[PDB]
Amino acid sequence: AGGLEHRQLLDLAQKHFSGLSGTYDEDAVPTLSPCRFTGSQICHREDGL
Amino acid sequence: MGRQFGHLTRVRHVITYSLSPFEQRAFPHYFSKGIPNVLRRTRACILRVAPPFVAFYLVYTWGTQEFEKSKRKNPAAYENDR
Repeated sequence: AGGLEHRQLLDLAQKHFSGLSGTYDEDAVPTLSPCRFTGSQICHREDGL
Repeated sequence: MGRQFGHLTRVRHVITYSLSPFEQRAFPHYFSKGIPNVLRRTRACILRVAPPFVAFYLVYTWGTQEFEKSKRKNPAAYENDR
């Protein structure tokens, strides 16, 4: 963002980021898994502080 | 009454973890480990609890036996005869 034209940024990315690769192997793009919230309580009682 | 949480004692470098009561079973491994626990607890005290009360039953089983024997008549009919 700034005083830059979108065409210049796209062309610059095409020049340098074209060497980047995707879908490397069977993993390709890994997917996330849900994380379960757990009602709990942690108490680090330190009276010095 | 001049004593509440905040000034009870000085506790340092102790971390505690706990779970929500709704995220854990109220009766977890009740008979799986509770029953083997009670056997452990009973043995740890049966050598200091049972002998004092075992003696009382021995007193019971003898103090009551002698009482009926006193009420029972004894064969002391001699020296009178016919």
